[PDB]
Amino acid sequence: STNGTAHGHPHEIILYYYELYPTMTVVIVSVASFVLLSMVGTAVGMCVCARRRCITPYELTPGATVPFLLSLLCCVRTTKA
Amino acid sequence: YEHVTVIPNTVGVPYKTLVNRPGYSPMVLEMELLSVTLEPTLSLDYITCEYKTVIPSPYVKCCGTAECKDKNLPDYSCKVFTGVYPFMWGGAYCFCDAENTQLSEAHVEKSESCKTEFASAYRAHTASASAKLRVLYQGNNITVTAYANGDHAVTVKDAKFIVGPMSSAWTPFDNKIVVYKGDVYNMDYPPFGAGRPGQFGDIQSRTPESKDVYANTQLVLQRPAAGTVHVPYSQAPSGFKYWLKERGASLQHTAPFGCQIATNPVRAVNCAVGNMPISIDIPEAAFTRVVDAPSLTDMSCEVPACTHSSDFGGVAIIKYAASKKGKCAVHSMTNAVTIREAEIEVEGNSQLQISFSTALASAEFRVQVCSTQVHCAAECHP
Amino acid sequence: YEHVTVIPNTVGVPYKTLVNRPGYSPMVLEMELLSVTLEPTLSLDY
Amino acid sequence: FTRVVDAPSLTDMSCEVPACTHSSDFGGVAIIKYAASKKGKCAVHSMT
Amino acid sequence: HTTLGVQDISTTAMSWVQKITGGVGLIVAVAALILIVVLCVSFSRH
Repeated sequence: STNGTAHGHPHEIILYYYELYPTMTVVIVSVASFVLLSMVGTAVGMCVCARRRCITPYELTPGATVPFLLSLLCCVRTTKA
Repeated sequence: YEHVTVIPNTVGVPYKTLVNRPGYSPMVLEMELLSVTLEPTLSLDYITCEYKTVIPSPYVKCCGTAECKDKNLPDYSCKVFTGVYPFMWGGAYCFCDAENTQLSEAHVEKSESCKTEFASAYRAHTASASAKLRVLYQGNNITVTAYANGDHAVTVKDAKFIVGPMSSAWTPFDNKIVVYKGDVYNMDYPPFGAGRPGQFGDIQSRTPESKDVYANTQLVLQRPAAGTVHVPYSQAPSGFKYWLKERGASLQHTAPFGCQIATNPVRAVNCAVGNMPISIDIPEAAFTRVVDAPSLTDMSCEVPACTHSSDFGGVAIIKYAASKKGKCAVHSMTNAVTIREAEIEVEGNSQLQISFSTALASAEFRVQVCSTQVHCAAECHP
Repeated sequence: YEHVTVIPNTVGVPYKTLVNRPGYSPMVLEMELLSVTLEPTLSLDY
Repeated sequence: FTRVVDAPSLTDMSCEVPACTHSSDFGGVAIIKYAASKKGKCAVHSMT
Repeated sequence: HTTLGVQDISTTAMSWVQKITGGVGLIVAVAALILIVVLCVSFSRH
């Protein structure tokens, strides 16, 4: 009893949870969480790197502003007053 | 040419197998398991039946004391009762008022029914698997009966058959079994000389012809009623009669995998468990050459009617261009689809009609007619 | 096969309905209401 | 019911209306050309 | 079937998602390195 296809997109993906065995979806969820953590860690690193770039030009004196736009969203808003 | 295939161990299901010997026209063989028998080796421990309490006329010793002697008989019971004064229709049986004794004696033996009504206790070990296979070979149905051990070679019309070994060594029979007429029971029956009163084995006979029997019926002789000639006693009722009503459903009804249980000899028939490998050494007789077989081109497939079910609910019309007249083998190249026809006759620019079985709602399959493949697209309905 | 359709409650108008059972040739059924009777339950007062 | 295979398969279909009058009765005439796989009876029905 | 970790998923569709990943973590890693490189250029410039 079935003439439906597989999945598309995830939907059916969760339907399989009924087949195979017990362990499955929870492990996948954990993997997804790990991926999210990697994504979050990357972003945190990127922000720190963005600071590393705005460093030097963190003292004072004209000089961007300037490259502060084009400028990874701060850069500016930052140059100003 | 040796053709090797594996079919599920299921009776009444025809399976199609494509034999493709290189340089020879394809051959389609239909195989169907007619019966699969699991016959265990039996060793009779004992037989049981209804017991008989043999009680002769009591020895009423008038004016004296009777004496009991130890008799080597099953459940032998003897008791001498003092102070008896029994009466018959015409008065007192004894001359003396006091000092009369009644010797009551009894023993247990097999009832007259034991030849007709009995249960046999068997020790069942390592069953030999046997299979009856129907093969549609050269437009004729051939029957092959062989042991499913993968060693027993059976030759029918020059084709050598090697059946098994069975993927499952499972049996519905335990180490100890009990047989009553056409019914078999898995029972850890008491050993000989260990039978309990009012239970299966209260009476035990090693063979049905055996003169000496074991008996444990809790036979106890009682003091007769005042002025009465009789032998009163207390005894646990027939263990065999009790087992007959307490046995429950036999193996024919309780066994897994849809096992059918038969007797004379005790065997498990059509237990749908595991798969069965089949080896067929097909003679050169039924092996034409590719060059000697028709060549098919310009093949097209149309499915005008399809229903996805256990039987052949699909119909397919295949158009072809054959180089010459002759017989071509028909086979499905997709395992999800099976074709009823094993062989059809081809001739030039003509068409063929085949019957197919599938469980798929959208069945896309390849059909090999002789040495050429054709794609079939089918929308099958429930 | 159960074929379900809805026709307007109008007498003397033939309606055509297409029965399409999957895997079976289409079937055309003509339906016409000959009469529609509304019979109330009566209780004689006098 | 009659199975599709028991019946005929139709292809290369074209429709021409040489005469039509919009009224309560059958005021329209339509000529339908076809290519049938085999001889048999076919049901005719308007999908509109 | 035949192996271990329950295989499931999707040609096409499957590729759609796969093509995304490997793709953003690597990017931000490369960008991080490039930012460091530029920083060193500034350090050299001073």
